[PDB]
Amino acid sequence: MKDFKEIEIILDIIKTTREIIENDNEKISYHRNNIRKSIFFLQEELLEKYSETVCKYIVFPLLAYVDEKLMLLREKSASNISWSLLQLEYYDRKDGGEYVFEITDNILSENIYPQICYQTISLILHNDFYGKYYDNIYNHSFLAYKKEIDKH
Ligand SMILES: [Br-]
Ligand SMILES: [Br-]
Repeated sequence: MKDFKEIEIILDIIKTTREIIENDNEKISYHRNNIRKSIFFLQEELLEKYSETVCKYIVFPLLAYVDEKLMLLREKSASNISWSLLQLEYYDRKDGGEYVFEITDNILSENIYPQICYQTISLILHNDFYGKYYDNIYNHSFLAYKKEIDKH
């Protein structure tokens, strides 16, 4: 039952996202608000156990996943979608499509990390996080990251 409560929160965010995705700017704003409440509890709970770096490794990719799906909806949507980046509000950077795979390199290189690090990456990747690979999901490194992460 390792970090079960954290996992549920990450699932919930994935849900609040995949739902925003299947709507006007007052709905979006309410769900974003929920997401931010869920992030607050996720951080508070992880930081009782884990260093700041480990907490970031688990929460940044989830934010980058949410940002990516929202930016894509905002690209493909009939209505005007407004979305300030979560990854930027929380972690002061906006290069998530690259930095997630930098995180993934790190957790894959050293066998020091809690299992939730790998599960969080596995989840966003099973939910079609592409990041820097958006233009071509046939990329061999992209497929290797998936294979290697699930092997954990
Ligand atoms: Br949520
Ligand atoms: Br590339």
